[PDB]
Parts: sequence; structure tokens; C-alpha cells
Amino acid sequence: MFVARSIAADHKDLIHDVSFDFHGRRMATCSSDQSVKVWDKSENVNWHCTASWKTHSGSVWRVTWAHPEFGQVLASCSFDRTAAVWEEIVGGQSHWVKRTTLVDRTSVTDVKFAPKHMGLMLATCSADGVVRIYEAPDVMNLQWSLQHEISCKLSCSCISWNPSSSRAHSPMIAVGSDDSSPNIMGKVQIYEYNENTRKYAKAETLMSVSDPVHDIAFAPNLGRSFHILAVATKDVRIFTMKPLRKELSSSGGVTKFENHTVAQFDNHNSQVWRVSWNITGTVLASSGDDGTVRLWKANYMDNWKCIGVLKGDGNPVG
Amino acid sequence: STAAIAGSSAAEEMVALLVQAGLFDTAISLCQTFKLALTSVFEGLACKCIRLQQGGEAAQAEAWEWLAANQLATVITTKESSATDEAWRLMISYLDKYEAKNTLYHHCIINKLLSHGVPLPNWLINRYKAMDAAELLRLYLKYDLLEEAAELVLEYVDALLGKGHQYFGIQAPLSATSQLVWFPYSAIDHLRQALGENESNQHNQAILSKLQRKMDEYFQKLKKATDDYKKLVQKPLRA
Amino acid sequence: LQFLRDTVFLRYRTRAYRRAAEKWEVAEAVLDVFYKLLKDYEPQPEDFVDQYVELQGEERVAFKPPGFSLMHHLLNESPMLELCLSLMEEGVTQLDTYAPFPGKKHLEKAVAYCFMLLNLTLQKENRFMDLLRESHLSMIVTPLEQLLQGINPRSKKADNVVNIARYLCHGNSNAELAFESAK
Repeated sequence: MFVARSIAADHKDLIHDVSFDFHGRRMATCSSDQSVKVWDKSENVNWHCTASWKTHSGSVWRVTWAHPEFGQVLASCSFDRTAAVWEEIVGGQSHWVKRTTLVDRTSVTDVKFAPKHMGLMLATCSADGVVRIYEAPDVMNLQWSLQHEISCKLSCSCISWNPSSSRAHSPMIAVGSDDSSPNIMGKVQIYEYNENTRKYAKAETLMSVSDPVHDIAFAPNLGRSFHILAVATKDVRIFTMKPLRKELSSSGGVTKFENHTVAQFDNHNSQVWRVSWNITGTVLASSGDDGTVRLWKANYMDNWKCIGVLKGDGNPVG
Repeated sequence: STAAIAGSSAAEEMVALLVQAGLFDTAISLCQTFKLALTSVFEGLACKCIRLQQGGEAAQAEAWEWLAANQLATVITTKESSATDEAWRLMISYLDKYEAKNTLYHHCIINKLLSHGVPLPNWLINRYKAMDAAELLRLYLKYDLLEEAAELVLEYVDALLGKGHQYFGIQAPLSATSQLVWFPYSAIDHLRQALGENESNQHNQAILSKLQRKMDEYFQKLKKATDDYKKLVQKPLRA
Repeated sequence: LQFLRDTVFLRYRTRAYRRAAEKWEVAEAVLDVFYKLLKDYEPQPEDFVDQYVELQGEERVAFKPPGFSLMHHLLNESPMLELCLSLMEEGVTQLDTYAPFPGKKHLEKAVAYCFMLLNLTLQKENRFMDLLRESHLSMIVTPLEQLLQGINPRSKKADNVVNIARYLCHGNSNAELAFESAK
């Protein structure tokens, strides 16, 4: 019996995105009006606009929060070919201050902070088919150093860090490929950090994702011996990735992978545009051209099913 | 022991034994007094960084002693990194700070690096490619890096066509008439020879054909720009 | 490696030596290098994977490590082995004379080297054979024990083992050799 309560946003232009902070006490919204707004949740469960500023002169494609250990930090990326880092400089005098602009050749299609145990790192991807990884050398001085350039050889549309804090797994990034490519398949690529070469190397290519990829999400690993990846294309796909075996005598490779499609769902009825896991990785949300958000969950027999569908008027489908 | 041998030393035996056992500060000081320009310190530190990156446990235990014998001006800001990152940070520092008018610099470093195996750690490269936008192409085609050499050349041509010129220290593309444009013809001819000496190699032939097609596009646009410059310079001997 | 091996072993067998002792010195010097290359080598799955480098328009199998090579040559009867086995036989024959010939020590050292080579060989043998079976390389290798069993061609009998033994008779005279032998 989910209940939705409308608020009068009164946005100058429609906001193309909303992002919660890590604690779900704050949200950021962004719009065609060239602004970002920040909203704080009162004790009475009401939202109040606490900051509003003009951010750019280009289509803000993505917004992301840093981990709260680095303070109140936002990153945004744009059609203007830049990513920007913002810090909430409060006195009640909040005024999200631009700390840097990353300027290294085409639209920056996605931006994601790395898992906190890797430090204050930011990945960007661009339609030039490059992923760039920056590091802030001082968390108190939000200067950024370009650490890595990863040539994907396909237009990058989206990126996901593997959130696994296990020291048994090298840092991993999934990347997509929007290119319609009548033929080229492999539109999801996986990169692994190689300690011996101090470089990201291509570990995997999901050859079954011959369709254009719109979004990708690694599931929270929560002690599994295998990774789970959701992929948004013309359908919703779920992959399990099992790392292969090993010998302590010597090792310098990407440790090849066994990949299985465990689910494929065409029930979207339109090019599924977004996929998002809940905080436990037990429920998937998807959105598509059918004007619905769908909720997916496995039962105790690992059988995934839909568990909810919505309407244009805002009512949940009976 | 060398206590006794310091009892009869000299202005460079010292420098060497000390650059030997860590102490990468005491010696930058002894040198800057007796003015004797020091590339042995940077080569030796680069060697220790390489040995650590391929080093065993025992090497990590010994490394904390020479790392502590320096500060590291200021340490840290987040996730830790087993030395590794430690000596590479003393790098950025002992470089940018103690730096020279000529070349105790990029060159000596890139060299000891391609010398013992290394996809170059991207900082150095990015910084010797808008300050000295070529000669490295040479360090590359010498240290048998044919693949990466063809890459650098392509990148430079791309810059020259107005695309990404800021990442190549280039001021102009088809603008402000014609000024200077150094074309690395000898390195391109070595690439053509090396691609022709591999023959069977299909991958090298695919790269060579891609490079040739791109060079032809460049020479056609260069011919047009030169013909338009000739028309521009002919207006005016009518003042 | 090639150089060393070939040249010096061939010689070690036939090439005049004004000084009779020099003959064994050359053998010792070469075998010392072989031993260090095989002992220093460790192999982890990448070794049996091999690549062909394009040199002057001809694909040539590149250069596996020192010891991948050293070891392939030991698991078959390439002369090395023979020669190693012959050197051991010669060592025991000379030692059985108990006469004070010059070079007796050098020989000891060399034979020691040989036996040590042999010893490490078995362990690493199990290992490589195993890997070798996993890598689908068309390389046929034989067990060290099987090689020990095989009758010497010149002898035309299974004296390979017999000789080794005989080194136990010199246990007072040369204990190191004795230990290795028993092992």
C-alpha cells in the first residue's frame, strides 16, 4: 500500500534527475532551467529547498554524491564536455561552491565516485569512448589529478564501479556502449585494475549484449563468490559472473570469467531506459517507454518475478 | 665502516654511496652545494620504484626504513597503498620542486623507465608531450615500441588538424596564415620500414594501412591550406 | 644459453687439452651455469603458453625462459642427459681408482652439481608434467625415474642405476655425493 504525496516543485524547467544523499535526508534535483537545487528533509517529513544555483550552460547528464567521509560533495557531468565537483559551503549560508572543472573531447555521458576505500576518486565516461579516472590528492582541498585513461573503443554511455571492498578482487569498472552498431556486439565491457602493470586492463566483454546499452548496475556482493550485473537494453538482463580458479605459485592476469545470463525480461514493452537496485540488491527497479516503473524480485527458488507496475496519473496499477 | 672510508673521501664517491642507501635528501643537499648536477639520484630512485613494483615481501619491509628517512613532506589524505604509491609520491615532489633550466628531467626518467619495462605511469608521459612534443617518439622507436610509436604519431597529426591541439603544445590549425609545422618524417619512414619488415603480421599491416590513409588525408589538406596561404600572401602588393 | 650449452658441452667431450686438468675445468664452468639457470627458474602457466615473434619477415618461436628450455631438454634423452649420466659414470670410475689424479675435487663439485640438478628436477617435474597436460602443448616428456630405468646405449644394459649407487662406496671419501645419491 505505497502512498505518494505530491509537492509543488515549481521548477523553471523540468528537472531530468533526482538524487538522494547516502542517508536519504537530502536530495538534489536538476533541470533544463540550468539549475541544481538541494532539498533537506525536516523532522516533520517535509522537504525544503535549502540551496538553488545555476550550475552550467549544457545538458547535465548525471549527478552523483561522494561518500560522507569526504564531506558534502557532488559531481555533475554535461554535454559541454566537462565534469564539475561541488562542495556544500555552508556558513545558514549554504551555496554549493564549484571546486573544480574536469576538462580532459566530447559529451561526458556519466560520472561516478569510486568506493570510499579507494580514496576520493571520480570516474567519468565520454562519447569519445574514453573512461577517465581522477583522484583528489587532498580531501581538504577539492585539485584533481588524472590517474587513468581507459580506451573502450566504443562510445561510452554509462559507467559502474564494482562496490566490492574485498581485497580478493581488484578494482573493477563496467562500461557500456550506446553505438547502434548494426554489427559490433560486446556493448558492455569490464575493466580490472592490474597491480603489476598499474593500469586498467579489459577483463571481460559481455558478447550477448549486441543491443545498445542504456544503463548498467553491479549488485552489492554481500559475501557471494560471484558478481551480479544488471544491463538495460531493449530488455532487462541479469548476468552472474563467476571468477575462475587459481594457484599461489605465480599470477599476473585478469583471471578469466564464467558468465551466465540468469534472467532476460522483455516485459518492459519499450526500450528499458533505467535499472536500479535497492540498498540490499534484492529488488530491482526498471523504467521503460511503456511509462511504467516495474519492481523485480527473486523468490526462495531463485525465480525472479515482477512485483509492481504504475500509471501516468500516478496511481499504482490494480 | 665507511665511517673510516669517509676519513679520506671525495666529492662524488660520497654522492654515489649515499644515493645508494636511500638518503635522497641529504644528497640533493650535498650536490646543490658542490654544484654537480645530479641525474644519478633520479635514476636510482626510479630503479628503487621499479624494484618495489616487482619487489618481494622482504623488499617491502626494508623500504619503510628509507621512506621514513624522508618525510614525504606531507603525508596523506585517504586509502593507504603499501609504499608503492609511496615512492611515486616522493617523486612528484622531489621533481617538481628541485627542477632545472635544462634537462635533469623528463628525459632521464623516461629513459630508465622504458629501459626496464613499463607501461609508462601516465603522469610522466602526459607532462613530456606538450613541452617536448616528439623526441620520445624517438625514445619509443628505439626501445622497440613500434605499436606505441605509430600511436603517438597519429595523435600528433590529429592535434595538428585543429583536433586536441592543446594536448600537443600546438598554436594553430588552418588559422592566422601559416607559421611553423614540424613533420617527423624520419620517424614516419622508420615506421614504414618496420611495418614493411613484418610482412606476414596482419595486425601491423592493418595499422600501416590506417596510418597511410590518414597521412594521405593530411597531405591533401596541407596542399589545400598551402594553396590558400599562397593566395592570402598574394593580397596585398596593392598598397 | 645456446652458445654456452652447445659449445662447451660438445667440447667437454672432445677437444685437446695440453693440461689434462683443463678438460674438467671447462666442464665444470658450463655445468655451473646450467645448474643456476634450472635452479633459478620457476614456472607459472604462462610458460607453456608460447608466442611467435616476427623477425626479418619469418615467424620464430620466441624465447621461453632459460629453464623451460633447460627442463624440456632433460625429460627426453637429448645428449645433455646422456652427457650428464656419462659424466656421473666417469666420475665414479675415476673415484674408484682412489688414485690422486689432478681435478678430483673439481669433479666432485661438478658431479654434485649434477646430482642436485637431478634432484630438483623431479619435483619440478611432477609440476610441469602436470601443467604441461593442462596447456595442450604437443610436447612429449618422460618421467625422470623412467629415464633412470632406461639402458645406456654405449653400455647396452641398465647400468644407469648401478653406477649411481657405486657412489655410496665413496661415502667416507665423499659424503656429499653420498647423501645426494641416497636421496
